Amino acid sequence: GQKVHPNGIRLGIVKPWNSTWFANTKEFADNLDSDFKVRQYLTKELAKASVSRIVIERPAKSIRVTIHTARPGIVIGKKGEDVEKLRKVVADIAGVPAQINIAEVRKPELDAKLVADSITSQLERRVMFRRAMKRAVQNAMRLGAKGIKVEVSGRLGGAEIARTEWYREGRVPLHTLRADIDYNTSEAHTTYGVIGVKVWIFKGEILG
Amino acid sequence: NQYYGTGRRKSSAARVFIKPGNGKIVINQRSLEQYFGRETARMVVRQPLELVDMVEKLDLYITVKGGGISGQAGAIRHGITRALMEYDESLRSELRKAGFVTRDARQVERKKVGLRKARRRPQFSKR
Amino acid sequence: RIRIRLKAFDHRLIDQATAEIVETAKRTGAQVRGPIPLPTRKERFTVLISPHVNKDARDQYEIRTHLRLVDIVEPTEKTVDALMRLDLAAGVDVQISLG
Amino acid sequence: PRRRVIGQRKILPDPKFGSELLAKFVNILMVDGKKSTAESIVYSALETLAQRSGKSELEAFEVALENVRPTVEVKSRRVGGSTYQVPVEVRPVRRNALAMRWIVEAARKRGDKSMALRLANELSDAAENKGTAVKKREDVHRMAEANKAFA
Amino acid sequence: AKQSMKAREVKRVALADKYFAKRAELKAIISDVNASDEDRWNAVLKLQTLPRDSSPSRQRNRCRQTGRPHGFLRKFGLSRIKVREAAMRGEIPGLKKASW
Amino acid sequence: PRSLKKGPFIDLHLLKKVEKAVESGDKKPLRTWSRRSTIFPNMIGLTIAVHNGRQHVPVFVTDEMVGHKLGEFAPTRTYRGHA
RNA sequence: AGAACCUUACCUGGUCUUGACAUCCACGGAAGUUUUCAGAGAUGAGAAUGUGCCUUCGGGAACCGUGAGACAGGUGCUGCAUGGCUGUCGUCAGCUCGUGUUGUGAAAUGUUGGGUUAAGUCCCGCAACGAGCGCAACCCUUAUCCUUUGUUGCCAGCGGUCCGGCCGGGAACUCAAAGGAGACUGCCAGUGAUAAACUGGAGGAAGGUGGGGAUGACGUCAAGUCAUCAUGCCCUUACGACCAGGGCUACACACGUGCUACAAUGGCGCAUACAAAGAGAAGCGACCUCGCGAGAGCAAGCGGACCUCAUAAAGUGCGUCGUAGUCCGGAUUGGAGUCUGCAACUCGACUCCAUGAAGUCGGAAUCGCUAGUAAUCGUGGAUCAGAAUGCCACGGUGAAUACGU
Repeated sequence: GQKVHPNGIRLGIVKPWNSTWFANTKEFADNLDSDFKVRQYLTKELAKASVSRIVIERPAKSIRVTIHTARPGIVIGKKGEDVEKLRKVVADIAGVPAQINIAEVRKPELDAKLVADSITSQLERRVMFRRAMKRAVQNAMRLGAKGIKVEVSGRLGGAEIARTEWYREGRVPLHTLRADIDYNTSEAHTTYGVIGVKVWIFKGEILG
Repeated sequence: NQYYGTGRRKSSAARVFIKPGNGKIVINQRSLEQYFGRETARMVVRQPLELVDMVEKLDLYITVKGGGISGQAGAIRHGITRALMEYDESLRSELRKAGFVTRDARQVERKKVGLRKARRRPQFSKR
Repeated sequence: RIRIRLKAFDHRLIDQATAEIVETAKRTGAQVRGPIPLPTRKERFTVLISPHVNKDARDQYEIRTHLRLVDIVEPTEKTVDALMRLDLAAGVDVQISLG
Repeated sequence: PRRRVIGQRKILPDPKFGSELLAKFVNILMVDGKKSTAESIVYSALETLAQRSGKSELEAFEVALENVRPTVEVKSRRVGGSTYQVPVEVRPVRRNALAMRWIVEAARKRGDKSMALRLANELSDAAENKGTAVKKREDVHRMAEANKAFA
Repeated sequence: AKQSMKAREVKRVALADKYFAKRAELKAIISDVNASDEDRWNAVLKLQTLPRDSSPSRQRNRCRQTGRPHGFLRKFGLSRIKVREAAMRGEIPGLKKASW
Repeated sequence: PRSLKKGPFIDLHLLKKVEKAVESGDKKPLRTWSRRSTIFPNMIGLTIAVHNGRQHVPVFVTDEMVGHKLGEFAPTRTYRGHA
């Protein structure tokens, strides 16, 4: 298990946190669980909607969620119809007043998590994993990524002996802390087993 | 009129102040002999003064916190030297020569996972 | 006198919050004491990172809880009352206490 | 080491007499980082020795040292099938230290009661050219002499 | 861990919640030196009568996600493994890798 | 051992049983699992077959046995010898 | 990162079978609350209360009850089907690619060569020209300074004093964070190929990567983990579920890792000094009173730079013991007890009194460590009702040696 997690190592400098709130040792674990629950719910709901990042943020006994999704209107549906429904169940999950915001993701080809999800979907519907991977890399590059790497592992093409294959293009510095490396992961539950997909996308270096 | 120098060594933080006088040293409202039972500590606190013959010429009031004894004494000496520097500014060279101006940055190395100490590896065995 | 205890994990955020409360205070009232930094609480944690067994394999996290003590010497009518409507940025637990 | 030689670290002279050699000796004597006790022991011995032999404290200690310093030691080269001990001229810094270490080992070995007293007896013996440290010194010399053919 | 174990624990927690007042009162009675001997005996027997799962010292802290008994942490309510995942993924606020 | 202020320990049901046997004046062995139960004065004379994990082993009570517990007289492990 | 129960996955018995855990209807009952006997308990039988959100009244959503099945459940097997995570060589300086060129080709070149570097580090050359992942830097921390802000932190100079920063106060100093400065072979000399560098010195708190951490390239070991989790055959009135007791603590033995020792650089007794870093509400618990003591009683202060844990120990001074299996050493066993806890038999910790094994520095052999390191001394934390000599942290004192390959 060689490598460090690219988000995790950068949370202090170039990457921010997802859950963004304060408490006392009393109420932490409870809120962590609440976050887990809501996030799980939202993943379940907005699977067909391309959602990248749920950001929970709870001030003053009221939870504010922010959903970063590529196509809002499917999450929104009719104006203020679907969002509202989501809000009440979120409140229930938490046990507090809920407030949902929806951030619209520009360039879903450059968002690593979305790409991984797409690749997973492709794998599920029985395409050539290699071709999916090339599509991913190529699209990202077209869109203006300074670099991208993707990796897929296990039971590729239903083969008995599992193996991993990866495709890099551009430059993807991981040891460099100040580099904006959006990393994410997904899993394809195929007939032959799980296939793990990692993707790194290098949006460039920050100077501060 | 009193001149001043901060002293710092392992986890000790001395506050040395220099005044003109006869040469009586007070450390936390105690004499040098009272506070430092160890001779080595007495020596190290005095050293800068021996180097530049200003032992009888000036009194000094000190208050020191943190660390043990030897580290406290070193911090005191550092504060003394700083206060000498501030006071004369023509004594810098000999203090440099002696090695007093230098802050001894040696802190204790933290304990590291895997290891029993900073560097002591647990007992190895092939079998 | 109103002591105010700002607590947060992010230090830039807490600083921003300290500033903002200070402004709120200063316009209405007079003689804001000041934004005194108390010690930070660095709560550390060690964990085994292997799923099953590798004991020397470990990760050491921490949470840096930052404290800011802001004080108001003269509570006027307008000043204390401002704060009620002036909520701060999230992830910053404030704690006011008069007297 | 392979790559770089390094400069020896700074050592402070002892408070009582203001000397580097004595400080080194006390360091050698010490155990478990317990300096104050070891240097008290060293001082006690020194005082007893001074009483016994007259001369200054320091001077007597130096004399005793002189009598256990080695001119030559031996090291194992072993280029051949069997091993060959080869004499080598031991440098000023090292020889002094060796004599110290040798005195201290003798003190450890002796049968007297207090550590300081034992050290004192050892120093007296070295001055007189008996004891343990002088014997070991002799043995070192003797080995070198035997292997003088190698050079 | 299994579902069954999680269920058992939930039950135990419920029971602790239920019988806290009574059990605490009984403990107090038993402790109270300024009290009758027979009363003390009644109290200890009564404690015996109450259910065993009522005790707080029966319940084991598990991971709130996996139910793993070992490797637990209190602040987060999670086992080491899931906690680490949380730190990496950004969902624990304030937590980041520490070096000094 | 248990605190003096707490008193001795005996399982309630076992105590009950003992009381009944006393009332009856019968000497039929009482099978019991309460190995942790202390032994009392009134139980002297009774046979009480204590569980040892596997089976109930009869224990005829004696005056000497009072302060002890029932499990002390019902060894659980069965080691004969290594050869 | 903590087996008395629990945990537990194991054994023995006692029990259940759409089920402890979910969804689904049908239809019986508001959920729930209190209490009774038998039972080791699991469970199996009794007495009191309620009817809330709405009905062209064939009833509903929460929460119990019964039967059918669809299903639940599995810490069951396969890590040699897998994902994820982890170790490892190894923080070793390497591993590659594109285009070009050489070769029938596998391939080669680049990436070799002269120097140099911690470094595939840098320069110079050269059928190579370029690029990427890595060796570096960006991050944390530590070492010097400055600015800002001064309480719960500080007391230099002022007044008062109960001689306590405690109280007027002061914002200096320490300290606390926030933001800046600072180190780059930048400056000097020499050597060097008109170089990259190296050797020395100046300044400086710091000098040549300043010290430490995080950071682990392509890959290797069908390395580990299906018992965290997820995931692609088997069990389903039992390989599932509930209970009480037992076991995981067994004991001719062998090995691993530690602690304590064998003593006088010490033991014991009396006095006495100097830390850091943490934790704390089903919590830390002062003071005072009682207890030889573990503790008990009463009970402030405190979600805490404020109060508590909380006396640092080694040390220093004075006395004693005088080389003894000892005033060394504490195992072991007997008595009596304290606390946690339904519960200390199996099987907790600690206390008091007694008891006082082996052991006098350890065969072959074998491990660690280059500096605030080793060695030694204490302190804290996690898990945690209780239960560390382990683990993870913190400071105290503080060496030896490096000729060299």
